[PDB]
Amino acid sequence: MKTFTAKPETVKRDWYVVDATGKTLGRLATELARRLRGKHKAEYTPHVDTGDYIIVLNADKVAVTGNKRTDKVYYHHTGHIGGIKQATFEEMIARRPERVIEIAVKGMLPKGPLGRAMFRKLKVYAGNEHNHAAQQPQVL
Amino acid sequence: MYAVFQSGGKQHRVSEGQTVRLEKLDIATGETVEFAEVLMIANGEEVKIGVPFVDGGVIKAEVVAHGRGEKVKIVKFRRRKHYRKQQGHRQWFTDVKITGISA
Amino acid sequence: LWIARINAAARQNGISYSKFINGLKKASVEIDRKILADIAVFDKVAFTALVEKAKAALA
RNA sequence: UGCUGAAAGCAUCUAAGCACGAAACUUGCCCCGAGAUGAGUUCUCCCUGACCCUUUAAGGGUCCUGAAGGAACGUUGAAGA
RNA sequence: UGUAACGGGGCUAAACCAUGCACCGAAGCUGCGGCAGCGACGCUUAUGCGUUGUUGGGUAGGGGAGCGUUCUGUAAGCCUG
RNA sequence: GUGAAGAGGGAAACAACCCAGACCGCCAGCUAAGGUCCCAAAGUCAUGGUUAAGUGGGAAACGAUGUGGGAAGGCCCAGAC
RNA sequence: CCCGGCGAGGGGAGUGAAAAAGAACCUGAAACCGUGUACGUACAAGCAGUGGGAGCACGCUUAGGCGUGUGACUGCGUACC
Repeated sequence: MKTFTAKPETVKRDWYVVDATGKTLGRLATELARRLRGKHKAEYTPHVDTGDYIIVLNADKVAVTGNKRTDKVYYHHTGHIGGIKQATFEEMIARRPERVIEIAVKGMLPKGPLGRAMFRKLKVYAGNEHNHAAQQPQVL
Repeated sequence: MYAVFQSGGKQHRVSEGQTVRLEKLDIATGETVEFAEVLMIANGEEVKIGVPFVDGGVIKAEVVAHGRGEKVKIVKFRRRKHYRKQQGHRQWFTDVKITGISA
Repeated sequence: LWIARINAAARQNGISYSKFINGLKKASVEIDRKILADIAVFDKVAFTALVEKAKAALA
């Protein structure tokens, strides 16, 4: 009789080339969360257990639109609080597809819970039509 | 048939379900009263021209049958947090449903 | 969940949940759209008609 | 440090734009590294005989002139917790 | 002593102020169940059931009400090898 | 203003300190004051200015050929810049 | 009677209602334990939850959403006095 819909594992994945990369980046990196969860595919389980498959194409184009770009740092200090620090900035690090300047969903599923199983389902292969290493069947 | 009933129950838009209503203030254990209180029930909800709500009242009444919910199902919780210690306390209520629309 | 079925495709038609609802509520018999609109999950192919009813002035 | 040259006929490294630069940021520097569970892979080498059991895409289970091989196999040792 | 003043991520207008509008929406009044206290009613009255009003977190005090391992008693009374 | 023998929704996580606010139920409705692109569950709505700085969640003693809205005024085509 | 250390303990007989009366003589749970039917599972967070539910060791049903517990997802939090 239930209104609920578990597993669902995963019933709606919408295989899409996220061309919005750079040319309206900071509008839709903010809402890649609400895409994996929702806004079209919201019709089953828009909060719990689910998975998605969005198609990556480029990475070093962050665009980002503010003074922030050449003076905002990122920090990991991965061992013993670092001590000796680091100071590269956003349009200088984005040259490399790493872990903090390119996924976006890092900051929107922001701890690890619910995110703990969906790290590289989007592949993060980067290099345009020369690098379509994604799904062989027909992506949108 | 697609009820217009809502008081303690407005899930109940299903044709049979089963789904709950109220047990009301007075006698609600008597089975039936055989009379019919309603006819603003549906129209396009049952036909080849579709609507999501109450536009019509199509010839099919709803009988007064509050049924036989007599064994005491699950009802009660308690109170403790700080020194708030109540562990009987709970004056009773319950829910019930219709006897099965013969139409 | 339940409102998903009246916004996911209806978005590209501009019929946006929060902003449609002022138009709709101008009719005093059309109040309870909350749960009763959920039939839209299977009903799509003849549910497409529903928004014609007052469009002249509604849209 | 100054180049053209203006904001404001002036004066001028900046405004629009350039070219270099240091324990410094970076960086195939030096040293380990998916044990970074994102779970990727090149290079090179190696296995193809018969079948059974239903509660079937879930599997469960046998038997092949016994192969080349494997660690205890006799003392250790170079590391021996 | 790990950038650590909204919890983030900083958003070039999504804002910042004024003017329209409908969604979210604590235990917050509503659906409609049950009802302990002190009051008013229809009558009843040994008294009580419903209507009507005030309303239902409870260590200082005073009200005033439920039940037991069984002892001393209900009972050669009825119960059970 | 009822503070705890009051619990947890308020104004930041200043149990007290603005004050009326919970018995106990729902696959049911919503009230304010925080907001309302987000982890986060409703408009990239319509309708008017400002703003072009990363301004918003660091001001106090001053500054300044960058601009913005308003009403008076000075100077100027017998020639003021 | 049978094994083993010319032992300890059991596997059947058996006085016996009984060895769950067997001389570490009480007809008898408690602090803690061993092999197992299935779980969750060698990326761990926050009194180890009651929720909300997939299907799993097993069980009933002329099909009828239930009789069963560690508890994938995560939500709620601070149980004391």
